Amino acid sequence: NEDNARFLLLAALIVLYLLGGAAVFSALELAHERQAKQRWEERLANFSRGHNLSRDELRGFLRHYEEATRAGIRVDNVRPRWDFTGAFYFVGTVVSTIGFGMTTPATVGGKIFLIFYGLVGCSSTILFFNLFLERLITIIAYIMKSCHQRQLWKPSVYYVMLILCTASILISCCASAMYTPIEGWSYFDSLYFCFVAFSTIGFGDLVSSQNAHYESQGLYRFANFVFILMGVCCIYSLFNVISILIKQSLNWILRKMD
Amino acid sequence: NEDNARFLLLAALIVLYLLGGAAVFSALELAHERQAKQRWEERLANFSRGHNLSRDELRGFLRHYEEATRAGIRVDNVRPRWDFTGAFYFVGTVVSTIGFGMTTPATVGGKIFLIFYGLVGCSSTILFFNLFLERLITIIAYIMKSCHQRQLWKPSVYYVMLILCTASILISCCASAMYTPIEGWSYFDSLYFCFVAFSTIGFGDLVSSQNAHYESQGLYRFANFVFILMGVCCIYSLFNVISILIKQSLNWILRKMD
Ligand SMILES: CCCCC/C=C\C/C=C\CCCCCCCC(=O)O
Ligand SMILES: CCCCC/C=C\C/C=C\CCCCCCCC(=O)O
Ligand SMILES: [K+]
Ligand SMILES: [K+]
Repeated sequence: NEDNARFLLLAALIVLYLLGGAAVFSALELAHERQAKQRWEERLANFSRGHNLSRDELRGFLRHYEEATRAGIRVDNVRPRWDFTGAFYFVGTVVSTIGFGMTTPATVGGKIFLIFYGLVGCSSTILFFNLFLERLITIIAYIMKSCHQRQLWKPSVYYVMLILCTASILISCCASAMYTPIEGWSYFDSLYFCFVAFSTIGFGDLVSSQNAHYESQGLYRFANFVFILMGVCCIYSLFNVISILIKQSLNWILRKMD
Repeated sequence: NEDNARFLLLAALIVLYLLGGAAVFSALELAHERQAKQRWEERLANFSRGHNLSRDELRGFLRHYEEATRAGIRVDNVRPRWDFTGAFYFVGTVVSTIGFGMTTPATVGGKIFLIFYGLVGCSSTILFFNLFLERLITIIAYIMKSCHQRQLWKPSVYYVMLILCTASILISCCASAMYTPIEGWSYFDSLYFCFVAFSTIGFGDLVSSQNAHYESQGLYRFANFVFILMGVCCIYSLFNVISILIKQSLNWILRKMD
């Protein structure tokens, strides 16, 4: 049946996409990993020699620092993790499935409660993004009909994709223009953070709204909430729309394979 | 219009869900954060006093260790990040949007390439999970019809939810029974990892398949790939099904509000 042929074809194409990506990423920056690890080994050797410290004592101390960093210590001045604001940021990253993982539950009660809270929250949010998308399609259809009348049916998926690309770029550039002066990131690092957050990938190498102090903290936190919400809804809509164009491309490939 | 009333009602309910979660999590484990941070300050003081080291030199050394850990050093013996196997794990976490973030791109070329690779990969995968769900619904309908004939229409959403709960528990218990002896995690930590991976939240506090060596590495990596794939597809299906039951509950609340 054609639905099974589509499913197996898509699985094969995704597996080839993973093998191709793995072949590319290991070529771009395996050299950088090995340089940074060599430079670390040189720094650790210099520290060992300079202070008459054995690698045993240093490995013990660094094991304690690995424990402390999971509790949320940093050498930079970082906001408390489980004040009400930090917990609100945490639940925001759970419920959107971004999961930066700078804050993570540590008690068994927290671990248990997460499994139910994330279970209902993530379902409620995937509902929210589907209602958002249906509203956005309705708004675009209304505007396009008003333009058709102003020149005196629903929009096609390609023009919706071109609209959502424009929205995603405009939000991402505004967010980058906010994070660049406030967080001190480079502009390109802030664009990369914007994509990593809005796609809900969320590695957590960069996280906004973390220093112990900012000018106008409340306004900055509110703007960060608004920008992350708008970005996630726009890029998740873009993912759905591209997924529909992929499905149509698979149906075309299977038709041409007839 | 009823669609706007549903959208605004769901936004209000989600905002109250975030405020309630933030109020709960900050109560469960703010005491643990402050204990672990005090114990760290005590360890750092003991190390400073014991080796005649100033907090300036130690802060410098720890800043270098924060740089080295982002390049993927650990005190434990950890697998190279950007060999072909590590890059395949990375792209697996990008394309599923899990994003554990133990491996992250560091060159500008890697950061650029991620924005296009994740853009097409995540759309292709959200397509894959929607084809998976349509196939699973078709299989459940066929089996239920065969049972109706064996007792000699599509299934209702509630029984699909009860099936997907059972599948998610059975996969999660099998995965936990694999990770517990091999990774040395506690059983409950491995269940929590299973949920955090399968929901695609992916904090990255726990990550499987990371030590420099295992018995039967190839079989273990293959089993880890299979279990994470099956888990993500089952729990993402469960999220969709619960989101439909939420939508029906909102429609009921709006009807009763008439
Ligand atoms: C009004 C509708 C709300 C819908 C919410 C749904 C999903 C949540 C999505 C994104 C929010 C999480 C990002 C961080 C927010 C807190 C930022 C801060 O405090 O610094
Ligand atoms: C056959 C169909 C494949 C579909 C793939 C789609 C999405 C990918 C989802 C999950 C895989 C990522 C988890 C880690 C895999 C590598 C594990 C390892 O190497 O240790
Ligand atoms: K994620
Ligand atoms: K993460």
